[PDB]
Amino acid sequence: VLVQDLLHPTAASEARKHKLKTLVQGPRSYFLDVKCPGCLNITTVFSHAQTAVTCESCSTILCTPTGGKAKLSEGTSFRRK
Amino acid sequence: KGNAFKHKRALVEHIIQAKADAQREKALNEEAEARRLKNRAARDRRAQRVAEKRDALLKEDA
Amino acid sequence: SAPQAKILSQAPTELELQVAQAFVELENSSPELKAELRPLQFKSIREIDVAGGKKALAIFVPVPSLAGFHKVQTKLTRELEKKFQDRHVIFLAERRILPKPSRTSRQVQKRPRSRTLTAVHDKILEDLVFPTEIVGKRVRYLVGGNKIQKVLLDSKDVQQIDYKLESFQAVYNKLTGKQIVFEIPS
Amino acid sequence: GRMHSAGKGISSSAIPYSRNAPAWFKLSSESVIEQIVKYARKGLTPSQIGVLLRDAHGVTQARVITGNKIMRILKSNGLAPEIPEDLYYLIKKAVSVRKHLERNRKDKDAKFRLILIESRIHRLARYYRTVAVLPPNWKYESATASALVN
Amino acid sequence: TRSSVLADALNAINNAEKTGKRQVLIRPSSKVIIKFLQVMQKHGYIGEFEYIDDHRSGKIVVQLNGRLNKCGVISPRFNVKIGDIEKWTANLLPARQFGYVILTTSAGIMDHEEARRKHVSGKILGFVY
RNA sequence: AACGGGGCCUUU
Ligand SMILES: [Mg+2]
Ligand SMILES: [Mg+2]
Ligand SMILES: [Mg+2]
Ligand SMILES: [Mg+2]
Ligand SMILES: [Mg+2]
Ligand SMILES: [Zn+2]
Repeated sequence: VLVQDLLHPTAASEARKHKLKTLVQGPRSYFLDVKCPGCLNITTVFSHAQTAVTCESCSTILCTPTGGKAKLSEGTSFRRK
Repeated sequence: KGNAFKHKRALVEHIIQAKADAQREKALNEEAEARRLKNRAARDRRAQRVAEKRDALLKEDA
Repeated sequence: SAPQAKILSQAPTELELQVAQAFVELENSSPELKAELRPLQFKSIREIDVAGGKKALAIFVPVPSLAGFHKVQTKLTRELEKKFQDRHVIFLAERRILPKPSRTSRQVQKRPRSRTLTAVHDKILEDLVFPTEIVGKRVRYLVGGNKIQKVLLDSKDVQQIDYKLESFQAVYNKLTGKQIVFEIPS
Repeated sequence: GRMHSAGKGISSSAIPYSRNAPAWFKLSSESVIEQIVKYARKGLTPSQIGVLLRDAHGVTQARVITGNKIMRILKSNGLAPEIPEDLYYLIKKAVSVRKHLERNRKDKDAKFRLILIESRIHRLARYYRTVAVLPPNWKYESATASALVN
Repeated sequence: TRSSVLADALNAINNAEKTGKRQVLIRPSSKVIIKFLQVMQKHGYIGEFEYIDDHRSGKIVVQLNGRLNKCGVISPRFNVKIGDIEKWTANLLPARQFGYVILTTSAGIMDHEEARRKHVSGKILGFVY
């Protein structure tokens, strides 16, 4: 810790750092793609859900909002892109 | 009753002038309200100039 | 209606026309490669020396049409680069640039930010690469004082430009007079 | 730091580096705006419009992918409200802090907190007046404000 | 609130290089930082610097070679006559031999000697040595 | 060769 690389820092330390504290502030949030217990229709849901999102018809509960990433319900799928 | 008007004249000269106000701005929200549907029309007539020859040129080139 | 000389505009020239007749041959295959490729045309074209064993071909565009030029793009450059070898095909934008007013340039008509020199150059390096959205950038200021704008390219599906980096570097040099270097995530 | 409190807290939203995209979207921008005004003609604030859009409908930002920003969208569709939700919620709060204060005038914290909210309102309105979005008269006033909510 | 943006920079530079570090992270980046950083680096008192693009006002990374005593700023940026550059240069510079008072003329950023040859002048900016 | 002053071209 005298001379180091600020231009090319390791992502080992940079990914445990703060969202604003990376060399360029990144979003730490992602986007799912989800279905029902019984339905194929794919909802595009945000990783941290302030709203309680529904899958459209038959008025389901996909996720209950938290102080953070939404808490999903029982079982259903997810894909991070 | 709040002693706003010295005599009877100053009450009508205020009423008159007052009607001459809200009807002066009724005609501004007429004329300046007219050029809004001039440019929701003349601007959306240009949406059927540019989009009706592109509708055509997709069909008209076979 | 003449298909061959409509699609360009000035009058000329023998190479600009040669590339035009190449689109014509691609304008007949399948039903959808015709009428969708039909409306998409281009302005003039420059050819400038690349220090490699090839040259660079700049196709300028009126830029409403980068909307549909992008929709094909790679479809054409996985084709037009087979049509013309020892040459590198690029799709640019002829967007105008209004200078910086003081006195010798005077009296209003504003200056929207697109049409600004620096903001425009940043949209040329967006259109030299066209796929592979840039994930970051930076600029080195030399010890002689000059610059290298270090363009940090994406990774996923970068192989389409994986070679031509010289040809993008040579384009921005024959325009801006300042240099470029690319890179990736390790 | 904070204006009207002690805190220095930096909790915020950190936007990604992209001026276009994401690629997985494919949602055809004109379809987005319809969903915006589907919510807007149903009367949802542009702050809370992008709350559902970003969540339910998978929109990173209205800034990109619509070319334009939510209230600057609603404005172009003629759904622009009377006052910005900036002032609106500031007034919407201060009013209720006064209504609660009419029943309790020995509650001195709200009296003190009132002065904070009200000072914000006048400083915001001055700005909004300066940049012309508000009529140069305007001037929020206590007993006419419960009309600006209801 | 952050009011100089340049003085916030030259401090961070001056700080670390006086604690022995070779590299410094500046933010945000004024074009006036850059022109100052230029005259610094071209006169040797610092190394080479790399602009960083956020979607924000952007950062910088400056390599420190040592050898730099102080980089600084005069806020307010005074108006300076030409004869009054001599009375500035005698004040904050270590010796008449070396050292640089850096102004901002209508011709743009430069040092006091570079100003003297051109016979221009402007507002003051900072110093380097 | 260090530096200074005046004009062209580069989408002006
Ligand atoms: Mg009267
Ligand atoms: Mg802070
Ligand atoms: Mg305070
Ligand atoms: Mg205060
Ligand atoms: Mg912010
Ligand atoms: Zn459901």
